[PDB]
Amino acid sequence: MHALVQLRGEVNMHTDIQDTLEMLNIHHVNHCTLVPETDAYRGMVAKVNDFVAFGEPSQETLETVLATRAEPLEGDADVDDEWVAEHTDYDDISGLAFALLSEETTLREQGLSPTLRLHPPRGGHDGVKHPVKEGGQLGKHDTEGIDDLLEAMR
Amino acid sequence: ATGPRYKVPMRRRREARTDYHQRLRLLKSGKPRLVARKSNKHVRAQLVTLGPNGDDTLASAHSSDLAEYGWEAPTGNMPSAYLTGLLAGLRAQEAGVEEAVLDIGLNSPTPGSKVFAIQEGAIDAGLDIPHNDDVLADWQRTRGAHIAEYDEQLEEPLYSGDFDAADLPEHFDELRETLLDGDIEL
Amino acid sequence: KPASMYRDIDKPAYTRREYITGIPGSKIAQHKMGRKQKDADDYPVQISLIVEETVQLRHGSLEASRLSANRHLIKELGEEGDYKMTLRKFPHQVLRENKDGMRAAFGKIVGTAARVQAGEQLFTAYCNVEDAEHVKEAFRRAYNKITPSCRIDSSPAGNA
Amino acid sequence: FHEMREPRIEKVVVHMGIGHANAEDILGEITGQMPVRTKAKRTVGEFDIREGDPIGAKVTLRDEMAEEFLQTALPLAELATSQFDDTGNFSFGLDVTVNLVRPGYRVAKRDKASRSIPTKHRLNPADAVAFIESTYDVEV
Amino acid sequence: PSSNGPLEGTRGKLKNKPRDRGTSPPQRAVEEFDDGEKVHLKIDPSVPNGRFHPRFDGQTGTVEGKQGDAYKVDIVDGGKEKTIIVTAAHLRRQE
RNA sequence: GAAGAGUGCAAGAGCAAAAGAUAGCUUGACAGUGUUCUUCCCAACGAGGAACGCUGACGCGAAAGCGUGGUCUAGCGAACC
RNA sequence: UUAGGCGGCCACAGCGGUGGGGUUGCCUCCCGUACCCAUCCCGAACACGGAAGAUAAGCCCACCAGCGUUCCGGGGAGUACUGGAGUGCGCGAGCCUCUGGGAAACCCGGUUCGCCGCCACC
Ligand SMILES: [Cl-]
Ligand SMILES: [Cl-]
Ligand SMILES: [Mg+2]
Ligand SMILES: [Mg+2]
Ligand SMILES: [Mg+2]
Ligand SMILES: [Mg+2]
Ligand SMILES: [Mg+2]
Ligand SMILES: [Mg+2]
Ligand SMILES: [Mg+2]
Ligand code: NA
Ligand code: NA
Ligand code: NA
Ligand code: NA
Ligand code: NA
Ligand code: NA
Repeated sequence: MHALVQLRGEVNMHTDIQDTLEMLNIHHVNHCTLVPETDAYRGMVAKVNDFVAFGEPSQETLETVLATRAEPLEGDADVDDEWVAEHTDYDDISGLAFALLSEETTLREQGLSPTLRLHPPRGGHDGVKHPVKEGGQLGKHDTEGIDDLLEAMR
Repeated sequence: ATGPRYKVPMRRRREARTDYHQRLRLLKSGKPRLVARKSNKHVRAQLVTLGPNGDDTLASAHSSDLAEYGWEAPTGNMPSAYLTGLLAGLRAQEAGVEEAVLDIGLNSPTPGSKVFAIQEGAIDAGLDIPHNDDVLADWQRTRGAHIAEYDEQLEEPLYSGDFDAADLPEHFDELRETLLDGDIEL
Repeated sequence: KPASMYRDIDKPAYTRREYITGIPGSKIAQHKMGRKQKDADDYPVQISLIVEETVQLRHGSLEASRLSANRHLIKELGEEGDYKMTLRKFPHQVLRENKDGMRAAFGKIVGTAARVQAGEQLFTAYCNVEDAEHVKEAFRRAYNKITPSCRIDSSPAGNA
Repeated sequence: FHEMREPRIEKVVVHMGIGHANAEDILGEITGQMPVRTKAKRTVGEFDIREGDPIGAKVTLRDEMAEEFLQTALPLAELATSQFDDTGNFSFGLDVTVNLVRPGYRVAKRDKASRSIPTKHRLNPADAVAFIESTYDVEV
Repeated sequence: PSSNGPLEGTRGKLKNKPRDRGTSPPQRAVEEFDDGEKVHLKIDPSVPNGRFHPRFDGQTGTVEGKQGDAYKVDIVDGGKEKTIIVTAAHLRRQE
C-alpha cells in the first residue's frame, strides 16, 4: 500500500496523465490518496510518476495524517478514535490504519473520503523539477522519505 | 533445404499422396467422403468426416475381410471392388450415415474403373452419392464376366491357387445376395 | 561551395542509384595504400584516426586529407616504404543543390559524401615501431582537412 | 540381390532433327511403329519465327521393338568412353539414344507416391558399358 | 497518398512471408462459425477471393449470420458500425 | 533445379499435381433483382467500382465444383434532347 | 501403423548419410494385354488381369548433425533504439540524469534427422 501526493499542477499536463490522477481520486495540488499494490494500480502510478510523490508510510505517520486530514464522505467532522469507533469496523484510528496498510479495507468502504487534503509542506519541499535520486521531491520515496513529506504536510 | 527463404511443400504433398486442390473442392459440399483406394492385391473403401485434429473415419471395408462372408477368389479385380463398396456402404448405413461424395484420390476417372465399381456398390447399399450412370462399367463386367471369357481362352489355367478353372461370376452373385440379407454381421 | 552546407546529417539517406541519375564521379583515387599485397597482421603497430563528431564528409575532403596524409608517408618512407594505410569509407549519400525561387525546389545532383558516426575510425595505418611518429604526423595533417575534431589512436602498440 | 539390380533397356529414341517432315516415311520403316512431329519454342534468325510448327520426328521403342532395332543399330556405330551419360546412357549418330536402368524404376515414373531413384540404386557409366558390351560388341 | 485505390499502402499487410508462400491448407477455408461468435479479421495473401477492404485488417468482429458460403461479421470502424462480408479463409476464432 | 519463367500494359502484390503451358470443347463478357464495402478512414455526399447472395437459363466435369470477363489494385461521365 | 488407408500442424518434418526387415499375411518392385481404358509414337504412363520371382528401389524401423530449420543457455548487452519527466550540459549538430520497456548480427554450448488425431490389422 502506497501513498500518492500530487505535487505538480494540471496546466500543460498530458490529458491522459491528468485523467489517471482523477481516477485515483485526486483533483488538486497537495491532495493525497492510499493505493493497494496491484498490477493494475502499479501501472497507474508509473504513468503519473513525474508529477507525484509516493511510497509506503509507517504505521505512526499514517495515523497522524488520518487523525489530522481524514474526512467523512460528507461534512466537516473530525475523524478521531470516537468517530472511527462509531462508524468503522474498528476500535480506533490505529486499527483502521493497520487494516489499510495490510490492504484489507479502503477509506471508502469505511465511509471516509478517499482523499486526504493536505497542507503545504512546512519548510517547503525539495523541488518539483527533479526526482528523489537527483535531490528532488518527485517519484518513489523511502518510508523515511515519505514520512518526512507527509509529516511536513501535517 | 537451401536456406531460410526456402519453401518446403506440405508433408502429404511431398509424399505424393494428397491432391490439396481437389481435396478443397471435395470438402466444399459439406458431405462426408467415400474414400475409394486400391492396391495391387486389394481394394479399400472408407467414409470420412472432418474433425478438429484430423479426419474421422465412421465406416470402412477391405477386400481382405470380404472372404469373411464367402469369398475364396482374388481380391484385386472388378467383382472384388463392387462388393467391397457395397459392404462399406452397408456398414455406413448402420452408423447413421446417409450421403457421401466420391473421393478417388490420385486415380484416373477412366470409364468403367474399379473406383466407379466401388462407388456403384455404396450406392446400391443405400447411400446418396452424386454420380453418372453412363460412366460406370456394364453390369456384366462387374460380375466378372470379362475374366471368365479370358480363361475361356484357357490353354493354361488362369488362377494359380485353385478356386476353380473357368472361374465363377456366380460366386459374385452368391456374395451379393449374402450381403443384401438384413441379419448379416456388419 | 562550403561544407557548412552539407556537414550535418539533416536529411534522409539518399543512396539509391536506381532512382538518381547523373551522379558525379568520386575524386577518391585509391582506398588501399602502401603495400596492398602484404597483410595487416604483419605489422607491430596499428594506428587509426577516430572521428569525434557524427558528420558527413564530402568526397572532396576525403581526397584532400587522404592525399595530404599519404603524401607525407611517401615523403618520409618512400614510394615503396614499409607501411599500408587504409581509407575504410566510401561516399554513398548523394547531395543536391537548389541552383524559380522556392517553387519546385528539389535540387539537382552535385556530389557525394560519406557519413561517419562519432567514434568510428576513418583511417587505419599499419607500420613498424620506427615509423610510428610519421604516421602520427601524417594524421595530424589529415584531421586538419576535415570538419570534425579527431583522436589519433594507437590500437596495437605498447612499445611507447 | 543381383536380379533386382541388373541393367535393362527402358527405351530407344530414334530421331531426325531436320528444320522444317518428309523424312517420317523412312523412320517408321526402320523401326516398325508410327512417328511423331517435333515443334519448337522461341524466335530464330534462320527463318524460324513460327513457334508451333513441324521440324522433326521421333519413335520411342520399348521391349522387343527396342532390342530388335538395336540388333542392327549398334553394329552401325563405334562406341566410346566419353560417349556415355553420367546416369549410364549414350547417344550416337540421324541420332539413336538408349536409356538404361535397373528394375525398380516404375517408382519414379508412376503417379501415386512417386519418388526419385536414390543415387546408389542408379545406373553408372561403367555399369552401362559392361552390360551393353556384354551384348554383341566392344567398348571404348 | 499519391492515389486512392484499395491496395494503397498495402505492400506489407497483403504480402506473404517467404516461408508461408504458396497455396494454403483447406482446413481453415472450410471452417464453420456460429452467430454471436468473436472472430479476428486478416486477409490471407494466398487466397484471392472472399476478401474485405484492407482497412479492416486487424479487427475483431462478431458473426451475425451468412450470405452464401461467406459470413456476415459486424464491426465498429471508429465510431460507425459496419457489416463485412468475408470467407473463413480470412477468419480466426478469438481466445 | 520452390519459382529466378510465365501470366497483355505502370508499380507493388498472388500463383506450380496452378492462377503458368499444351490440347480439346464452350460462349457465364448471359438476363432479372438484391445484400455489403468502397467512392467519402473516422463522418454527410452522386456517377463509377468490387466482394458476396438469390431467381432464371446455360457451358464444362465422373463428381464435388468452377464460370456474375482478363489473378488483384487504373481503362471513366448528370439533367434536358 | 512386422511394412496399411484418410488426415491436422505444415522444414522441430528440409538436404545428405549408415544399419535392419518380409513365403500362401501387408505395401512394393514384379509378370502379363482378351477384355473396360490408354498413348497427337510407345500396356512407359494411365487402365484392366494375375502371382513365377525379389526385399535391390520405394515403404516401415533403428540411427548419425556436415548444411538448412525450431527452441534454449551463457556471452554480446541491459549494449543499439525507445514511451514519460527535467531552469541538466553543449556555440551548435547533439548529449546526459531519472522512470517504464528492450533488439539484431555474431561466437560458444545444448536441442531438432517430426509431433499429434481417426480407421483398419496379428
Ligand atoms: Cl489408391
Ligand atoms: Cl469490406
Ligand atoms: Mg466534503
Ligand atoms: Mg516560509
Ligand atoms: Mg523550492
Ligand atoms: Mg510501410
Ligand atoms: Mg477475377
Ligand atoms: Mg445541355
Ligand atoms: Mg534393404
Ligand atoms: Na516561375
Ligand atoms: Na578539424
Ligand atoms: Na500458404
Ligand atoms: Na455506387
Ligand atoms: Na496438332
Ligand atoms: Na524402400
